[PDB]
Amino acid sequence: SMQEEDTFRELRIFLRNVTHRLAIDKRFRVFTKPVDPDEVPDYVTVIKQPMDLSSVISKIDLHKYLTVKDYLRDIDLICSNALEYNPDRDPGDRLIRHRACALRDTAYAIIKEELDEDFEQLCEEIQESR
Ligand SMILES: CC(=O)c1csc(NC(=O)[C@@H]2CNCCN2)n1
Repeated sequence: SMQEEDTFRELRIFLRNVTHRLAIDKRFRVFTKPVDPDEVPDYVTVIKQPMDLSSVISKIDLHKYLTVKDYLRDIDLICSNALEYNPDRDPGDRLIRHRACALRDTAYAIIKEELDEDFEQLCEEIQESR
Protein backbone atom coordinates (compact mmCIF):
# COMPACT_ATOMS: atom_id res chain seq x y z
CA SER A 1 0.00 0.00 0.00
CA MET A 2 0.93 3.68 -0.14
CA GLN A 3 1.08 3.82 3.67
CA GLU A 4 3.44 0.83 3.65
CA GLU A 5 5.73 2.46 1.08
CA ASP A 6 5.93 5.54 3.31
CA THR A 7 6.98 3.24 6.15
CA PHE A 8 9.79 1.66 4.12
CA ARG A 9 10.87 5.11 2.94
CA GLU A 10 11.23 6.26 6.54
CA LEU A 11 13.32 3.16 7.21
CA ARG A 12 15.62 3.95 4.28
CA ILE A 13 16.07 7.53 5.50
CA PHE A 14 16.98 6.21 8.95
CA LEU A 15 19.40 3.63 7.53
CA ARG A 16 21.15 6.17 5.29
CA ASN A 17 21.64 8.41 8.32
CA VAL A 18 23.15 5.62 10.45
CA THR A 19 25.36 4.42 7.60
CA HIS A 20 26.63 7.95 6.92
CA ARG A 21 27.56 8.40 10.59
CA LEU A 22 29.56 5.17 10.46
CA ALA A 23 31.14 6.01 7.11
CA ILE A 24 32.51 9.39 8.25
CA ASP A 25 34.09 7.90 11.40
CA LYS A 26 37.88 7.77 10.95
CA ARG A 27 38.08 4.38 12.69
CA PHE A 28 35.90 2.77 10.04
CA ARG A 29 37.66 4.00 6.90
CA VAL A 30 38.86 0.47 6.14
CA PHE A 31 35.21 -0.57 5.90
CA THR A 32 33.97 2.22 3.62
CA LYS A 33 34.97 0.71 0.26
CA PRO A 34 35.50 -2.72 -1.30
CA VAL A 35 38.96 -4.19 -0.85
CA ASP A 36 41.24 -3.36 -3.79
CA PRO A 37 42.65 -6.59 -5.29
CA ASP A 38 45.83 -4.81 -6.41
CA GLU A 39 46.40 -3.79 -2.78
CA VAL A 40 45.19 -6.94 -0.99
CA PRO A 41 45.39 -9.84 -3.48
CA ASP A 42 44.53 -12.65 -1.04
CA TYR A 43 41.25 -11.01 0.05
CA VAL A 44 38.96 -12.25 -2.76
CA THR A 45 40.31 -15.72 -1.91
CA VAL A 46 39.65 -15.81 1.85
CA ILE A 47 36.38 -13.82 2.01
CA LYS A 48 33.57 -15.41 0.00
CA GLN A 49 30.92 -12.69 0.58
CA PRO A 50 32.52 -9.22 0.77
CA MET A 51 30.55 -6.35 2.29
CA ASP A 52 31.37 -2.70 2.95
CA LEU A 53 29.56 0.52 3.81
CA SER A 54 29.44 1.74 0.21
CA SER A 55 27.71 -1.50 -0.79
CA VAL A 56 25.29 -1.05 2.11
CA ILE A 57 24.39 2.43 0.79
CA SER A 58 23.73 0.98 -2.66
CA LYS A 59 21.49 -1.73 -1.22
CA ILE A 60 19.49 0.84 0.75
CA ASP A 61 18.83 2.73 -2.48
CA LEU A 62 17.89 -0.51 -4.27
CA HIS A 63 15.24 -1.08 -1.55
CA LYS A 64 16.95 -4.29 -0.45
CA TYR A 65 16.41 -3.59 3.29
CA LEU A 66 12.82 -3.88 4.51
CA THR A 67 13.70 -4.20 8.21
CA VAL A 68 16.55 -3.11 10.43
CA LYS A 69 17.32 -6.82 10.91
CA ASP A 70 18.10 -7.13 7.19
CA TYR A 71 20.42 -4.13 7.56
CA LEU A 72 22.12 -5.47 10.68
CA ARG A 73 22.84 -8.75 8.89
CA ASP A 74 25.10 -6.82 6.50
CA ILE A 75 26.67 -4.80 9.34
CA ASP A 76 27.36 -8.12 11.05
CA LEU A 77 28.85 -9.44 7.80
CA ILE A 78 31.26 -6.49 7.53
CA CYS A 79 32.37 -7.29 11.08
CA SER A 80 32.58 -11.07 10.77
CA ASN A 81 34.46 -10.83 7.46
CA ALA A 82 37.01 -8.58 9.15
CA LEU A 83 37.46 -10.96 12.09
CA GLU A 84 37.81 -13.89 9.71
CA TYR A 85 40.40 -12.18 7.52
CA ASN A 86 42.39 -10.82 10.52
CA PRO A 87 42.74 -13.75 12.96
CA ASP A 88 46.44 -13.29 13.82
CA ARG A 89 47.97 -11.85 16.97
CA ASP A 90 49.83 -9.32 14.78
CA PRO A 91 49.05 -5.66 15.63
CA GLY A 92 47.82 -4.99 12.10
CA ASP A 93 45.22 -7.74 12.54
CA ARG A 94 44.38 -6.75 16.13
CA LEU A 95 43.74 -3.15 15.07
CA ILE A 96 41.25 -4.10 12.37
CA ARG A 97 39.47 -6.55 14.68
CA HIS A 98 39.08 -3.79 17.27
CA ARG A 99 37.71 -1.39 14.66
CA ALA A 100 35.42 -4.11 13.30
CA CYS A 101 33.94 -4.74 16.74
CA ALA A 102 33.57 -1.01 17.33
CA LEU A 103 31.70 -0.66 14.03
CA ARG A 104 29.27 -3.41 15.03
CA ASP A 105 28.83 -2.12 18.59
CA THR A 106 28.33 1.44 17.37
CA ALA A 107 25.67 0.46 14.82
CA TYR A 108 23.75 -1.64 17.36
CA ALA A 109 23.94 1.15 19.96
CA ILE A 110 22.60 3.80 17.57
CA ILE A 111 19.73 1.54 16.56
CA LYS A 112 18.94 0.70 20.19
CA GLU A 113 18.89 4.38 21.14
CA GLU A 114 17.16 5.85 18.08
CA LEU A 115 14.94 3.28 16.29
CA ASP A 116 11.48 2.94 17.81
CA GLU A 117 10.73 -0.71 18.60
CA ASP A 118 7.17 -0.31 17.31
CA PHE A 119 8.48 1.12 14.05
CA GLU A 120 10.75 -1.88 13.52
CA GLN A 121 7.86 -4.21 14.43
CA LEU A 122 5.66 -2.59 11.77
CA CYS A 123 8.40 -3.07 9.16
CA GLU A 124 8.70 -6.74 10.08
CA GLU A 125 4.94 -7.29 9.88
CA ILE A 126 4.71 -5.65 6.45
CA GLN A 127 7.63 -7.80 5.29
CA GLU A 128 6.10 -11.00 6.69
CA SER A 129 2.88 -10.16 4.79
CA ARG A 130 4.60 -10.16 1.38
C1 LIG B 1 38.75 -5.06 5.08
C2 LIG B 1 39.64 -5.92 5.98
O1 LIG B 1 39.17 -6.71 6.80
C3 LIG B 1 40.96 -5.79 5.80
C4 LIG B 1 41.47 -4.94 4.90
S1 LIG B 1 43.15 -5.11 4.98
C5 LIG B 1 43.16 -6.26 6.17
N1 LIG B 1 44.23 -6.88 6.71
C6 LIG B 1 45.50 -6.46 6.47
O2 LIG B 1 45.82 -5.47 5.81
C7 LIG B 1 46.63 -7.32 7.08
C8 LIG B 1 46.11 -8.72 7.41
N2 LIG B 1 47.14 -9.52 8.11
C9 LIG B 1 48.48 -8.92 7.94
C10 LIG B 1 48.52 -7.52 8.56
N3 LIG B 1 47.32 -6.72 8.23
N4 LIG B 1 41.87 -6.52 6.49
